[PDB]
Amino acid sequence: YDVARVRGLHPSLGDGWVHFDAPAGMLIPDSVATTVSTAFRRSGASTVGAHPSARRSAAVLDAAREAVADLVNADPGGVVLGADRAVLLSLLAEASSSRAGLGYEVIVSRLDDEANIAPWLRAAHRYGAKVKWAEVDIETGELPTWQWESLISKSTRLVAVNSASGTLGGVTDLRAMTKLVHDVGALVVVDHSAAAPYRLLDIRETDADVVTVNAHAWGGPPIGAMVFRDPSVMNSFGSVSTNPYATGPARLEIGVHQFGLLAGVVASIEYLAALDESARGSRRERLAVSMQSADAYLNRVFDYLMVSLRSLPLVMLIGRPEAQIPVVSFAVHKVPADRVVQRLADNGILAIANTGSRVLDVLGVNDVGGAVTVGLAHYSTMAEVDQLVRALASLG
Amino acid sequence: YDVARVRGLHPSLGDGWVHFDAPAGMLIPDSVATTVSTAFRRSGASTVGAHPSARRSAAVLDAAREAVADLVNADPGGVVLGADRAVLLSLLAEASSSRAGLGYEVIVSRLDDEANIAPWLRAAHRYGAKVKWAEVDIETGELPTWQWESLISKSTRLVAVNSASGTLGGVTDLRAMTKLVHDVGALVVVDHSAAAPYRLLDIRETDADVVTVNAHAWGGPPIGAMVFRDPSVMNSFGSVSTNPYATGPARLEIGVHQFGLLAGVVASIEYLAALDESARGSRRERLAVSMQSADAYLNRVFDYLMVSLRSLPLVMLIGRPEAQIPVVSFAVHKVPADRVVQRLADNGILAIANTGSRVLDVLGVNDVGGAVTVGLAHYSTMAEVDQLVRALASLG
Repeated sequence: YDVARVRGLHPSLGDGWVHFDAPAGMLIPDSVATTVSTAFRRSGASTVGAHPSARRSAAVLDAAREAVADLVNADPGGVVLGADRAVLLSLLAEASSSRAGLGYEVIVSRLDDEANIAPWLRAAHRYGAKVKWAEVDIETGELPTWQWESLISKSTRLVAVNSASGTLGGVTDLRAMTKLVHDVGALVVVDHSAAAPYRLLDIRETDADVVTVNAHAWGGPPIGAMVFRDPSVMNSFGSVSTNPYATGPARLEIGVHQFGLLAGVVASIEYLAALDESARGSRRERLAVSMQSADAYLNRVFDYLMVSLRSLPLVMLIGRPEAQIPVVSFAVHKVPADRVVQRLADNGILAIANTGSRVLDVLGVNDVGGAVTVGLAHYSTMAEVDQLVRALASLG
Repeated sequence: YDVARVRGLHPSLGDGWVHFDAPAGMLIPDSVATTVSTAFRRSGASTVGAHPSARRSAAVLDAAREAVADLVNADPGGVVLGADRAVLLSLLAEASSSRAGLGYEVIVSRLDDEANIAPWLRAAHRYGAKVKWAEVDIETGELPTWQWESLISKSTRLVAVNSASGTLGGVTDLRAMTKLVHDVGALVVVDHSAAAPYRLLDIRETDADVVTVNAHAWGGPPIGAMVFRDPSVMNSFGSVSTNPYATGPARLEIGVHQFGLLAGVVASIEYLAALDESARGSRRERLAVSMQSADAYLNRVFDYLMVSLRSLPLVMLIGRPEAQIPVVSFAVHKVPADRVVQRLADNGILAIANTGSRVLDVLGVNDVGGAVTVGLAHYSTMAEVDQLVRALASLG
């Protein structure tokens, strides 16, 4: 893995800011920005018509489904594209109104992003299902595997969970959960958005019924995708398309496709596939090699960060996960998160003052003064971590 | 009005292709494409944080609200932005909850786009309201004003209607009906998306509660807006934001805003305001002048198109409205629409084989063969009309 090369892909780097704000969205690689620029200009209004631009649009749409399918090892026929994972989850929750009806139960996770909590709560409130919560362990921040047996009942119809936390960094163990949920005929919805920049999810191996990703997370355009493991499951969902003759994933797509952005999605996934310049094979094969190489490198950088954070006397790490993406939240003794973030900003360092996380509420963190969240990207270096730690050391 | 100047804003024109496919989306002006290119590259992940890119995203978001507000003479505090009018209308229908419930009536219009029909039907099934239809006059294609008094009852809670048809071109007289709707405490939702490229809707003058538009229609990026006349009505809907600290239109917005496209929206409305390059005053004032001037020109070109089509015995125009935007649908005697559209394409002319129209279905036009839809754009010329007419004359 050659971080110097990857940094070369990012014109927005070296501009006076050190980016530890990855969890809010990584920087846009030049290849993505240039693709969106040309595709927006050259893509037809519609996939229909005799003009070359219409065929370009049709081509972009197909390429985007194929690229997302490669990312999660699915079939393109199961890839639904929309503006954001949050919009797609909202659409799914509405399409699943019967599952959120009187007598049923819907499980959501205290560890999830609001995007994969709010619409399920909203559906339950509107239609009558009981909400059950998967809870975290207070002195680890993880979703313990042993709780799923008591949570899941014959009434369970929908389970919404994340593959990892974009606040605490912990990767969730869903293996037991998935079996139990399937045992009662419930739908398993996995939000892979926080982890997708770092880890490949194999929808065939994990057995999730639906997986969501958000391209914005890895420096792609703001486009989300909702991938069904079994495309047959989509015709169980009522159509929302304004085209009464729609078939396949188009049935779950509302409004004009955003072809310029979709072209950027393809390019952003190609960026992931090319992180290791030596990677050879199909796109899926190259993603595997490149993501592992990047993972190895980020593991080293993150270890240095974590050792450094532990060494800072006033820094209080929130949670401690067994497996991780390179994202960590912490508080500084008698220095509220907003002040930490402002101090960092004064030193040209960008971090996140984590605002509306349920898990942070639960851990009692937003009751002292909040948490600071930092995350690594593929262009992050050891020198940047040293700068962050020295800046944190300067605080009271 | 100077059509030569407007055509200069569209680099592809003059290459042989003749565009009469405006209803599917007009050509994207060069200025709009350039704006999206730069804004996409420069806009930050979110509106929060110390980086200049965050200020940029915040500024474009605010500017998009102001531009849309100018377009319909509203307040930016009532402007909700999203991927498409169809997504926003789906969200609205969902948030209307029991207003679409058993005991009440929802009115939809036979002349409407499926975007402003489907979500209301879906909501009616979920909650139980009786769906009633405003029907067209089978000769003129218009929604007669006299039908409203019997359609609207004390039980009416929601009325979804268009300002004009993007298939038949007829402009809908909503003056009397709006009064009647307000009289029973119902909401009026007006989809202005078909007419927006051509005529201004004044939300203060018309008294519509909610108005939707789609920037793609006039060659802007694929972004929709939903505008509330009264911010108080707006917050009586349930918040769907993943931000619990959302205020104003942000309460009704799901997902990361698409800042690059939002900048394009602003540019596209500036394009509309500058159609008459010599218009003076505020953007709001200039929109009025430029749209009036452009409509005056397009009315003459459309009149020429219409008399020409009426002179071809095989061409059968559908409807005959008192007021019309420059959009028309026609069948060709014993020639299917697909064959008409192909003959046109062979002469480098782009028209639409109309699909999915409830009005064309109800009129019997689609029973065999179907119809062709053509629409003018601000760059359309008399010479292009001649080319269309000659190609149609070659049939039979």
